[PDB]
Amino acid sequence: SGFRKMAFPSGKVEGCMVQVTCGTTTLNGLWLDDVVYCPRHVICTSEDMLNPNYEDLLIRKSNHNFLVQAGNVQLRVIGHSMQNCVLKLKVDTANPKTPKYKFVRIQPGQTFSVLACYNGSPSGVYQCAMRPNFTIKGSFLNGSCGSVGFNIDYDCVSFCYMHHMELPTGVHAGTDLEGNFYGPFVDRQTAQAAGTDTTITVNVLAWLYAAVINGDRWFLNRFTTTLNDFNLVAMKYNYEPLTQDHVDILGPLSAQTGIAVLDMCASLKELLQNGMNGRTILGSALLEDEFTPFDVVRQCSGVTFQ
Amino acid sequence: SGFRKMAFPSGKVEGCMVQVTCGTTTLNGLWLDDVVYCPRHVICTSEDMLNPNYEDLLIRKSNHNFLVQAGNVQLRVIGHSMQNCVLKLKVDTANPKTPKYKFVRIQPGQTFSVLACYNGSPSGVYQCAMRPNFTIKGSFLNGSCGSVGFNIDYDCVSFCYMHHMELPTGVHAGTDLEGNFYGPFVDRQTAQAAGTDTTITVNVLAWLYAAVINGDRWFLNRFTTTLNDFNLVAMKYNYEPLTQDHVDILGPLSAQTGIAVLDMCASLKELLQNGMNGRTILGSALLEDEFTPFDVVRQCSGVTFQ
Ligand SMILES: *C(=O)NCCCCCC
Ligand SMILES: *C(=O)NCCCCCC
Repeated sequence: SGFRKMAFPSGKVEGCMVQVTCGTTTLNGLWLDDVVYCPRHVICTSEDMLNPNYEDLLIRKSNHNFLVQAGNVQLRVIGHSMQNCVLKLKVDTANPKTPKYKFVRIQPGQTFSVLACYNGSPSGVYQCAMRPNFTIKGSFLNGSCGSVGFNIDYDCVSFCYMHHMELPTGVHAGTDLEGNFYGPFVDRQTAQAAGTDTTITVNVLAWLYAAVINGDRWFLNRFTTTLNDFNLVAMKYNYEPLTQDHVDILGPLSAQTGIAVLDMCASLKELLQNGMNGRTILGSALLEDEFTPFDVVRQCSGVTFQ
Repeated sequence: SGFRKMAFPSGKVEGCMVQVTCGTTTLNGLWLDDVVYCPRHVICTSEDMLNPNYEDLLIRKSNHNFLVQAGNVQLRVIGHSMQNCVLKLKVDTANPKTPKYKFVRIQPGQTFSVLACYNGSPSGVYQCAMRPNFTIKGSFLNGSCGSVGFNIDYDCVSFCYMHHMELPTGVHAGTDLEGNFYGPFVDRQTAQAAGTDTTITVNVLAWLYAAVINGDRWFLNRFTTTLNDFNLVAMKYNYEPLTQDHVDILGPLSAQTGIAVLDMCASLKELLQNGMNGRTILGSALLEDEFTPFDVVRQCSGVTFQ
């Protein structure tokens, strides 16, 4: 029993983190086989960051301009290239700790673990779900650029996120490991800001099923609703539309609990209209939307507790 | 910026987790140097669990009754002994991945990371703070016994918790690594239940300082209060008393933010008396008490954002 915001065990990723220094800038890199991946803005001065042409900045560098430190060992840089917003530093040694891995791009509403790192040294691990507006609500301090986000699927690490910057609302923006930004953000100094966000409805429904599996049942009701009438209330409260594919995805949780998806939808409508009246669900006084149906199934493989 | 419930990177602990099987029971063990530590209830049948005499049960076992599997390698058990509620299995191989470590007992109100494991395989990592009533609100399914809780101090792992059982309210009870239970709980089947709990006041104040460091300021006020008058309101809302040592501990956060501890106390009193009026703090609609002052300082080393 119990329900926690749980991250994947981080060891496989810790064994890949290195420190990359160029000039007076230090940030983190990801060392897989004989390549080190990091944000290309490592090659920028502050004046550069104002309006950089990275192809120009990079042609003025050589391999020896990049100091890579893996723990207590300096790695010899033997090639460099740019792929979109990431720099690829070819090094003369393959990382003996490389896990099985893939570079996957995730969708808004999906979750991943973040290994926050400073100076190539891991400092903490937490779960973060990509927001509909393609930002993440992370916890990052100066120096954390290059920290990565990932899921682990069996023994395979799917990297999905590399951290690049903080937007003015305090939320975070970055790229996939192909260097393509999530969202309409750029690695240069502009007035760029997060667009409007919405709540991830399928996740909120998943979390209500988690609550039922864990014995919180006060919000259930006898009512049902139709998909269209539900989505009419969703729109009003800045919730994403629920689709038939979402309903299908919630199938297993519905079956385990014996609560139809559209019945749980009627509970959610009531919660949106009435609030909680001083009660909590799984320790929260707000409706939580950063657990996907898969996250709930993985963590709640336990008894439904009728 | 940002504030997340962050766990310590788990690799150093992942490298110590093994599977311990006795009879038809499998649970997790912790392999440090040439010893494997696990819950002694691994030696119990269900009928045994009803009312066991563990000294009797253990004298009837031999080394070959214990199968230890470290990944794909069976470890040869060459000695066994009991220390309080933990079993110590001496094995013929020292774990080459043993970190620098210590066995520390923590205090109620302190936090730690949990590496939830099944069949010797790590499945997730999350942050859990020992409650005043010596339970933890974890996320554990059958098979998770033997999973450990820990802090990491530089490269040294301080183990503080081994998981043993779930109480009827769905909260979790266990021991330090010396096998001494936290709280008035026993590793046998009884009607045992969690005693009444309270909120960890110093942690709530720490988290309010985190909120200020992160730009949530709506709950601040011009008022102050005295320590005694504050503790008079605390008692009424099931909050622990605040001590002068707690105030001293909050010193650095008070200095960074320029908000006196007793002024922040007046904000907390107002929040307790009035609620939040539909607003949130650091993404929560409840006052959070599972971050210690040290956790806030470690994660918020960042700009105060005046
Ligand atoms: C990373 O450690 N800091 C981010 C500073 C650079 C942002 C400009 C794109
Ligand atoms: C651990 O995996 N399960 C706990 C079952 C035994 C509890 C009796 C003390």
